Amino acid sequence: SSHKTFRIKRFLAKKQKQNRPIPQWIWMKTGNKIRYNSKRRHWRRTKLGL
Amino acid sequence: TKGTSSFGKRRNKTHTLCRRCGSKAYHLQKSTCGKCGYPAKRKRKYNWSAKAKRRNTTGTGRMRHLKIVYRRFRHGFREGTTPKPK
Amino acid sequence: SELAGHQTSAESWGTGRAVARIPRVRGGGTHRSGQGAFGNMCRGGRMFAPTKT
Amino acid sequence: AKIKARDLRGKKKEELLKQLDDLKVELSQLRVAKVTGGAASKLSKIRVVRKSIARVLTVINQTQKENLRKFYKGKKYKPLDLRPKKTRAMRRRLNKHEESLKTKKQQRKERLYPLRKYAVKA
Amino acid sequence: FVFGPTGMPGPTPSGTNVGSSGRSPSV
Amino acid sequence: NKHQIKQAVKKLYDIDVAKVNTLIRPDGEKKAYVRLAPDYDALDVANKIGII
Amino acid sequence: MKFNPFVTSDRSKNRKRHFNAPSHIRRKIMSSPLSKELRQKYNVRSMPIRKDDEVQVVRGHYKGQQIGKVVQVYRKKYVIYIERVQREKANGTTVHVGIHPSKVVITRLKLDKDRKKILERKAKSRQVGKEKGK
RNA sequence: CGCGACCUCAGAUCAGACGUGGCGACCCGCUGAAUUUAAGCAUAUUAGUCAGCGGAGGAAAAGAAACUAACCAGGAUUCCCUCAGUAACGGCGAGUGAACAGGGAAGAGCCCAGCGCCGAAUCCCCGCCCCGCGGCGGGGCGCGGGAAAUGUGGCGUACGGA
RNA sequence: GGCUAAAUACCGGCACGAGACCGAUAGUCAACAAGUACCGUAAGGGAAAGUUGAAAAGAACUUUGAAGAGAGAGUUCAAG
RNA sequence: AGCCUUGAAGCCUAGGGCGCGGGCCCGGGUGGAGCCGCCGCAGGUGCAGAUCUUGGUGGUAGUAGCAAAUAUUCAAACGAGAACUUUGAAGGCCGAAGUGGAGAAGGGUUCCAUGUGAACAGCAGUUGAACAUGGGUCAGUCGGUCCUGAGAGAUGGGCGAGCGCCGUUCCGAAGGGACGGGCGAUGGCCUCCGUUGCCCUCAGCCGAUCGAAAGGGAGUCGGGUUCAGAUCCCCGAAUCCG
RNA sequence: CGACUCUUAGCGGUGGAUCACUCGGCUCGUGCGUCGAUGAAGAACGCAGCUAGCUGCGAGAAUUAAUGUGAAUUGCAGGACACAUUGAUCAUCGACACUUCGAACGCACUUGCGGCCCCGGGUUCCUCCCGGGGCUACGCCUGUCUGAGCGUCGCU
Ligand SMILES: [Mg+2]
Ligand SMILES: [Mg+2]
Ligand SMILES: [Mg+2]
Ligand SMILES: [Mg+2]
Ligand SMILES: [Mg+2]
Ligand SMILES: [Mg+2]
Ligand SMILES: [Mg+2]
Ligand SMILES: [Mg+2]
Ligand SMILES: [Mg+2]
Ligand SMILES: [Mg+2]
Ligand SMILES: [Mg+2]
Ligand SMILES: [Mg+2]
Ligand SMILES: [Mg+2]
Ligand SMILES: [Mg+2]
Ligand SMILES: [Mg+2]
Ligand SMILES: [Mg+2]
Ligand SMILES: [Mg+2]
Ligand SMILES: [Mg+2]
Ligand SMILES: [Mg+2]
Ligand SMILES: [Mg+2]
Ligand SMILES: [Mg+2]
Ligand SMILES: [Mg+2]
Ligand SMILES: [Mg+2]
Ligand SMILES: [Mg+2]
Ligand SMILES: [Mg+2]
Ligand SMILES: [Mg+2]
Ligand SMILES: [Mg+2]
Ligand SMILES: [Mg+2]
Ligand SMILES: [Mg+2]
Ligand SMILES: [Mg+2]
Ligand SMILES: [Mg+2]
Ligand SMILES: [Mg+2]
Ligand SMILES: [Mg+2]
Ligand SMILES: [Mg+2]
Ligand SMILES: [Mg+2]
Ligand SMILES: [Mg+2]
Ligand SMILES: [Mg+2]
Ligand SMILES: [Mg+2]
Ligand SMILES: [Mg+2]
Ligand SMILES: [Mg+2]
Ligand SMILES: [Mg+2]
Ligand SMILES: [Mg+2]
Ligand SMILES: [Mg+2]
Ligand SMILES: [Mg+2]
Ligand SMILES: [Mg+2]
Ligand SMILES: [Mg+2]
Ligand SMILES: [Mg+2]
Ligand SMILES: [Mg+2]
Ligand SMILES: [Zn+2]
Repeated sequence: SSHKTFRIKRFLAKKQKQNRPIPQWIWMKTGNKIRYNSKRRHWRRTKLGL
Repeated sequence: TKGTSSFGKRRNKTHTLCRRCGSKAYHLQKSTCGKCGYPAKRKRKYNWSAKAKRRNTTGTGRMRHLKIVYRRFRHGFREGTTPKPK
Repeated sequence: SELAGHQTSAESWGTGRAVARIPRVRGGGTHRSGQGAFGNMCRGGRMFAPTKT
Repeated sequence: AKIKARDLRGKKKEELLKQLDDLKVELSQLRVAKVTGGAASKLSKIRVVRKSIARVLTVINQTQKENLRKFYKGKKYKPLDLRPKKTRAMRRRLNKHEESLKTKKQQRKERLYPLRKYAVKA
Repeated sequence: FVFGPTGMPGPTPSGTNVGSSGRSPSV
Repeated sequence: NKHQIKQAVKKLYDIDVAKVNTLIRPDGEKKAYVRLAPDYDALDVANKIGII
Repeated sequence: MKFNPFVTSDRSKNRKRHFNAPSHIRRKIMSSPLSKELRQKYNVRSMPIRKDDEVQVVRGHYKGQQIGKVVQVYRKKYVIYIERVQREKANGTTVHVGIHPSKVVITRLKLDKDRKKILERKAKSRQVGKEKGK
């Protein structure tokens, strides 16, 4: 809702920032195995629970 | 109408995040955490759930201070000294 | 280990649901839910007569 | 022109504060450069000026604590942070003097009947 | 110089359901 | 807070502040809308800071 | 045969401590034998490899009598890069080929105060052993 | 009425301390089932076990006989072997079930109250001086404060002691 | 009324050594960004997932196509 | 003194054979690094089944189907590509208890601009709430914040092996305040007033605390402004509280 | 004829068995056997030039100092007048530091309200405003101070 607590708005903001693709220079790192961000979240497909 | 139709009425949260254990198990009407038992001073812990005890025991977290103790112990918790300067 | 195969709360669905009566993993939302458990014929279960020290 | 802790050791508190102020002003300018199209050289300087800030603050904090320890050396009561840490259980032990104490009854017994050094012929 | 990968997770389904849409009773 | 923002802006850049408006962004950062006194030109000040 | 109870001969432990070795340990692991001339001159057998050393490749496709300067010690990948020990990519650009230090021989050493200290220490410990046997 | 002792009891962001929570494999104190076996089952068994609660330490607990014995006697506690699936318990069914002696691991013994004698000979804290000072102590000096005769300290405790 | 080391215990912790053990549906649930992703209001439940090559030398360039894709060419002992 | 980069295991084979059989040998191919015979030892040691476990794949099958709520058509544009996108024009529908304009709860960036057309949007797409790159939420006056409500909940006390529980004025020395007066101490625009310490005097509240974005609760309106914000920004005119 | 179908074989797919590898487990053994109001375990939010996760760290934030070491780190860039008694890096770790909640401590748990003392800036001695700093929880022991009682008394 628009009516929000500071603690909830701060939790949501951190979930916003984690929800990005990995930098593409991570790919060239020497021992890298990560291909993509496997922890991407979609606001419609899966819900935060809070 | 106990199935699909009733699932549309649920828009009131029972629990919220807990200030102690950070899990969304803080009952708002009872002011109690279903997970850690906050505001009880002692932590909620039972032996009928070994899996639950290993999800939040010492070691699973950051060990911010305990792991420096483990390092200090190996030198007898020496204090007030430094290696001899160059 | 004496825990291998047993660190789950699997329970048999019982007859009537068109599946074998092996105890099955509870809950949902993951590949593990509804799979066989415990028995020695199951992937991820407990072996027959676990070896003892 | 780099900041090394060895250089700052003898400097007075006022110089370090002034030296700290120059670094903090410099960092603020760099963070402006970070968003207004600064060169790669200016971006790389951010980490250098941050650790320079940490060095000065480290020397100010250390210089202060050494003087505080000298100030409180002969005092009976010291600030909790100047008392030895050890562990909580070690701070509650009987200290060296208390553990060595003995009753006069025990002292007399040890004087009169000391353990002897002997041997038994084969 | 690689920018091809993509991916998106979602809940894993579960088919623990029962129909039971009949009864005789025909004692 | 707004009082702290106002005093920092005055001392950092030696300008005068008429008022301050603040919001917290959806990414968690706080944005300050600092209005200068009518005798200061923000465009001139922005040049000194390096914004423009 | 090894008798030290506190040294592991476990294969998994010895490989894990090789591939997770810290930078200052990888330096020691990344050691090269000295030429016959250098070995005689200093009484040292091996030195850790260093940038600006001059080496001969004695194994692999690039082996030969050519002496090149060490241009990069890539301790993370456990290889060094050597002048002229290189190949071309598809787009024609030249790229260095990594050689393990154990497969080169140091013909000239990059000498500084610390290197002269390390050579001295190695030569002295050697003589102590020779007199011990003698 | 006032003043002053004591006693009992209060309030202090009074000076200086200490407890709380965690972990919990092992340890101590409680509380404590039912699946199960008995081819049924209620005593019994499961089992003083699971679960529950409290408290610790590097170990804990125990421990220097109100003991064992009945011998030509042994001699704190703990552990190992054996005693012994034994004596005993038990719808005397199912089942349960120790100890002493003997051989080893280890080995260590002590302290009060009391009864008495010593001029309270005892203790805590504050202030000053010397020493030390990241385990806050040693010595000296205060007609400094308090505790304590409703009993501190030294001698002494069943092997006797003065 | 009271104190007391040792021999004893130790699936937690710190640091180590070994094995007639298992070998990626095995062995810990977890060899990997695993108590993770995901499910549940919650107590809780809880996976899948190892391997290019000696070395990235990871296929420049030409050509058809909007592109994905192809045809040549090239690297490699091998892209069979 | 077995085999093996002059090619191990594994795998494939209308190749040649052996054995009653369990099986095994050799040839050829692929493969790329280890393996086997014999005497003994050991076992988590032999699958067709268990509505067996886990993973994979079939026929069914280009099949059921993509049929609730009246409806589309013409031209042009961009573009490789148009039944579905955009613009224009027609024909229709919702018909102010709306398919309109705004909120609460819930969501949490889905909002806005630009780009893509791999995957997804059960046809397609030049499009999307998808993906990618960047932006966007401004207050004394609008809410929270304060009050108490039903209720919840410490302390005193009681109970309790115990974690604790009951209880909310009940087994309580429950006031740390004040007009004023008297004794002092400090300061300053040192004149005399403040502040400050003590004493005197006076004193019911009688229950800590929490509890409502719909109850109580002072006070902001008009105009303009953005891609996305505005009773919040700017212009103008006000007002409450201290 | 030719489809279609069946069998076998080559080749190609789909699939991921097998085999070989193992920085992982499992089991046994050894030594040590250390948390916290000096604020633990745990949780939250932050911190990198480019950084989502893991990892590490705490506004000194992928770390400061010191000591050892002795020329790197590295995916790209850069080089602070970074670079050899002007010490890269890694390691060790004794100095310093260490945001919010949490036994969690001014009261509450919304980033809500305070109170006392000191300091700095507005102002202009006080006030008033803003900012900074230090305190302000429960129990409990020793002592201190201030008290209470038709408790026991003594002198008045
Ligand atoms: Mg939904
Ligand atoms: Mg409710
Ligand atoms: Mg298993
Ligand atoms: Mg005595
Ligand atoms: Mg005090
Ligand atoms: Mg029965
Ligand atoms: Mg039966
Ligand atoms: Mg029965
Ligand atoms: Mg019974
Ligand atoms: Mg019993
Ligand atoms: Mg139990
Ligand atoms: Mg407990
Ligand atoms: Mg405890
Ligand atoms: Mg301990
Ligand atoms: Mg006893
Ligand atoms: Mg004995
Ligand atoms: Mg017998
Ligand atoms: Mg029994
Ligand atoms: Mg005996
Ligand atoms: Mg013995
Ligand atoms: Mg006596
Ligand atoms: Mg006795
Ligand atoms: Mg005892
Ligand atoms: Mg696997
Ligand atoms: Mg597995
Ligand atoms: Mg598999
Ligand atoms: Mg296998
Ligand atoms: Mg698996
Ligand atoms: Mg494989
Ligand atoms: Mg091949
Ligand atoms: Mg065939
Ligand atoms: Mg190979
Ligand atoms: Mg086996
Ligand atoms: Mg099989
Ligand atoms: Mg089978
Ligand atoms: Mg059809
Ligand atoms: Mg609407
Ligand atoms: Mg609208
Ligand atoms: Mg489609
Ligand atoms: Mg949109
Ligand atoms: Mg209550
Ligand atoms: Mg309220
Ligand atoms: Mg309200
Ligand atoms: Mg206004
Ligand atoms: Mg980041
Ligand atoms: Mg350093
Ligand atoms: Mg260094
Ligand atoms: Mg509220
Ligand atoms: Zn909680």
